[PDB]
Amino acid sequence: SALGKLQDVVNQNAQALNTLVKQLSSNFGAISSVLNDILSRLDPPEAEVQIDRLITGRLQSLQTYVTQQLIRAAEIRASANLAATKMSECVLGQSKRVDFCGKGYHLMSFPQSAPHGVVFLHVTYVPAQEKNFTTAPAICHDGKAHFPREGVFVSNGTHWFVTQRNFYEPQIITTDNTFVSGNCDVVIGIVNN
Amino acid sequence: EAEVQIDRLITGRLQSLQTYVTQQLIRAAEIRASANLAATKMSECVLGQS
Amino acid sequence: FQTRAGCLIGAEHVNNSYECDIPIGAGICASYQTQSIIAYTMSLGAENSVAYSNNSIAIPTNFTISVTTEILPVSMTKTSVDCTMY
Amino acid sequence: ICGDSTECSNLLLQYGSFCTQLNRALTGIAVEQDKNTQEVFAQVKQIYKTPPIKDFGGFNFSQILPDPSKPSKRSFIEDLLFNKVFNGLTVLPPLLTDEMIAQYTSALLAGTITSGWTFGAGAALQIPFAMQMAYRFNGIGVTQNVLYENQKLIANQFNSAIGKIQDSL
Amino acid sequence: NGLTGTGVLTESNKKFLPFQQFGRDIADTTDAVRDPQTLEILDITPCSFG
Ligand SMILES: *[C@@H]1O[C@H](CO)[C@@H](O[C@@H]2O[C@H](CO)[C@@H](O)[C@H](O)[C@H]2NC(C)=O)[C@H](O)[C@H]1NC(C)=O
Ligand SMILES: *[C@@H]1O[C@H](CO)[C@@H](O[C@@H]2O[C@H](CO)[C@@H](O)[C@H](O)[C@H]2NC(C)=O)[C@H](O)[C@H]1NC(C)=O
Ligand SMILES: *[C@@H]1O[C@H](CO)[C@@H](O[C@@H]2O[C@H](CO)[C@@H](O)[C@H](O)[C@H]2NC(C)=O)[C@H](O)[C@H]1NC(C)=O
Ligand SMILES: *[C@@H]1O[C@H](CO)[C@@H](O[C@@H]2O[C@H](CO)[C@@H](O)[C@H](O)[C@H]2NC(C)=O)[C@H](O)[C@H]1NC(C)=O
Ligand SMILES: *[C@@H]1O[C@H](CO)[C@@H](O[C@@H]2O[C@H](CO)[C@@H](O)[C@H](O)[C@H]2NC(C)=O)[C@H](O)[C@H]1NC(C)=O
Ligand SMILES: *[C@@H]1O[C@H](CO)[C@@H](O[C@@H]2O[C@H](CO)[C@@H](O)[C@H](O)[C@H]2NC(C)=O)[C@H](O)[C@H]1NC(C)=O
Ligand SMILES: *[C@@H]1O[C@H](CO)[C@@H](O)[C@H](O)[C@H]1NC(C)=O
Repeated sequence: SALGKLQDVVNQNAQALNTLVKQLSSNFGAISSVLNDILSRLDPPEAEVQIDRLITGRLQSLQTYVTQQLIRAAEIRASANLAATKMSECVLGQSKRVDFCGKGYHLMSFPQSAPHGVVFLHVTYVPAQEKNFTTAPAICHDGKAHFPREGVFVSNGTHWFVTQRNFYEPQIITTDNTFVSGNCDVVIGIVNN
Repeated sequence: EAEVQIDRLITGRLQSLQTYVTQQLIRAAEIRASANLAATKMSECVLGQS
Repeated sequence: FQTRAGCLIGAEHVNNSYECDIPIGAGICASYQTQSIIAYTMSLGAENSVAYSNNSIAIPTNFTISVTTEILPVSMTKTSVDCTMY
Repeated sequence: ICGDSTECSNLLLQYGSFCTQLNRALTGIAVEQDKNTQEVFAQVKQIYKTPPIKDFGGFNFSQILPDPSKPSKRSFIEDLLFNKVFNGLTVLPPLLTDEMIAQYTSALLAGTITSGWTFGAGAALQIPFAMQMAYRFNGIGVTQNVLYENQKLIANQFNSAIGKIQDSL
Repeated sequence: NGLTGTGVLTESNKKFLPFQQFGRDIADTTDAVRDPQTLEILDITPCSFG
C-alpha cells in the first residue's frame, strides 16, 4: 500500500484485441472499407470482386490473432503448472530444493489470491552475525581418532567444543557426541585434546 | 498496370515475413524452457546438494 | 559517444559503474543523475574476498526471519469471436 | 517488402497494421533473450574472488578457474568451448558481454570452492574444503571417516577425472 | 550495363575471370561489379541504415 507480471498479461491481451478491432477499417485494396458502401453502389458481378479482397484481408487478420493466442496460452499453462507445483511443495510441505520457495532455508509458505494469479508469502530462516573459529577434522585421544556425531569441533583460542553447524552453541567434547574410528595417524589435521 | 503486378509481390513477401515471425515465436518458446531448466539446475546443483 | 550498439547523442560518458538502469546494449546502460543523462558500463556487484584458510570456519550466532513475495499468473481472459460476424 | 520505393510503400498502407505487429513480436522475443541470461547467471550478489594461495586438500581446480593470460579472462575449459562452436535485417547485441558472463561464473565457482552452500542462503561463511567434502559425504549417507581416511585417493580420482573432460572436449 | 542498384562503390581486392562481369555472394546479392570502360572491379556496399 510490484504486480507488473500480472499487468503484462492484461496489457498484451488488450493490445491484441485492439489490433483485431482496428483492422476492420483497412481496404486491403478495395474501394471502401465498409461493406454496405460496396453493396449500395455496386451490382453483384462487381460487388463480388471488391468483397473478395475484404474477405481475404479479414480472414488473415483473424488467423494471426488466433495463432498468437495459442502461443500465449501455452505460456500461461507453464506458469500455472509451476504455481500448482509450488502450492503442493511450498504450502502443503517443507521443501529442501534451494531457491524453490524463496531465498534462505524454507520454513513455510502462505497463499493469497490475486486478480488472475497467486501470491506466495515465503517464510525463510536467514543466519546472521557470524564469528571466526579454528577447526579440526578429528580429535586425537588415547591413540584414537574421534569424529563429531553431528556438528563441528571449534576452538575459541584455548578450548575445544562441539557445536551444531548453523547456530553457535558450544558444548564439551564427550564420548556421547563423538564416535571413534582408527588411529590418529592417517587423517590430515588431527589435533590433540 | 504496375499496381496489379506490385500487389502480387506484396502479398507474397508479407506471407513470407509472417511465416518467419511465427516460427521464431515457436522456437523462442522452446529456448525459454531450456533456460528455465538451466536456472533451476544452477540453484539446485551449484548452490546446493540435490 | 560511440558504443558497440551504435552512436549515442545527448548523454555524457562517465567513468563510474552503477547498477543497470536503462539497457543500451553490449554492456552499456544509461541513467538520469545529477540533472543530466549519463552512460556507463554496468557493474555486476561489489567485490568480496572470503577469508579462506585450511583451519578457519565461520559460524553464525543469530538469525533473522524473512518473508518475501512471489507472484504468478494463473489464467487469462476467455474471449470468443464469431468468425462470420467479424 | 518495398526496398525504398514510394510506389510500393503507398500500396502497403492499404494493409493496415500488419507490420507494426510483426515488429512488436520480434521486440518481445529480443527482450526475453536477455531476461533468459540474467536468470541463469546473476545468481550472486557479491563477486567473490578466490584466495591467492590455493590449498584445497589435494583437489586441483586449475583448469576451471579463470586464467589472466587468456582471452576475456576465461578458464582453460571455457576456451575449448568457445573454439568448438543486408536489406532491413539487423542483429542486436546482447546486453551482457561474454566477459561479464565469465565474471559471473567465476564468482559462482569461487563461492562454492570456498564457502560450500552457505553463500546461496545468506552471507558466505568459509570452511576448509575437505570438511565441506565430508559434509557432502554425510548428505549421501556415508560417514565422515570414510572421506578423511581416503582423502588422497578421492582427490587423485577427482583430479584424474577433471583431466579427462579436457581431453574429450 | 543494366545492373541497377544503389549503394556506395569502393575499390576492391578481388580478381574476376576475363569473361566475368559481376560478382555475387551467398543469398545471391550483387556485391561486386566490373565497369565496362576501366576494366576495374568495384565493391558494392549498401548505404548505411538503422
Ligand atoms: C575472520 O578473520 C579474517 C582474517 O583475520 C577477517 O578478514 C578480514 O577482512 C577484512 C575485510 O574488510 C580485511 O581488511 C582484513 O585484512 C581481514 N583480516 C583481519 C581483519 O585480520 C574476517 O573479517 C573475520 N571474520 C569475522 C566474521 O570476523
Ligand atoms: C574459551 O572458553 C573457555 C570456556 O568457556 C574460557 O575459559 C573459562 O573462562 C572463564 C572466564 O570468566 C573462567 O571463569 C573459567 O574458569 C574458564 N575455564 C573454564 C570454564 O573451564 C576461555 O577463557 C575462553 N578463551 C578465550 C580466549 O576467550
Ligand atoms: C594449513 O595451512 C597452513 C599454512 O598454510 C599449514 O601450516 C604450514 O605447515 C607446514 C607443515 O605442516 C609448515 O612447514 C609451514 O611452515 C606452515 N605454515 C605456517 C605459516 O606456519 C598447515 O600445515 C596446513 N594444514 C593443516 C592445518 O592441516
Ligand atoms: C600429540 O601427542 C602425542 C602423544 O600422545 C604425540 O606423539 C608423540 O610424537 C613424538 C614426535 O612425533 C614421538 O616421538 C612420540 O613417540 C609420540 N608419542 C606417542 C605416545 O605417540 C604427538 O607428537 C602430539 N602432537 C601434537 C601436535 O601435540
Ligand atoms: C594442477 O594440475 C595442473 C595440470 O593441468 C598442473 O599444472 C601443470 O603441471 C605440469 C606438470 O608439472 C606442468 O608441465 C605445467 O606447466 C603446469 N601448468 C599448466 C599446464 O598450466 C598444476 O601444477 C596442478 N596444481 C598443483 C597444485 O599441483
Ligand atoms: C577506353 O578508351 C580510353 C580512350 O578513349 C582508353 O584510355 C586510355 O587508357 C590507357 C591505359 O591503358 C592510357 O595510357 C591512355 O592515356 C588513355 N587514353 C585516353 C584518351 O584516355 C581506355 O584504355 C579504354 N579502355 C578500354 C577498356 O577500352
Ligand atoms: C576515464 O578513465 C580513463 C582511465 O583510463 C581516462 O583515460 C579517461 O579520460 C576518463 N574519462 C573521463 C571522462 O573521466
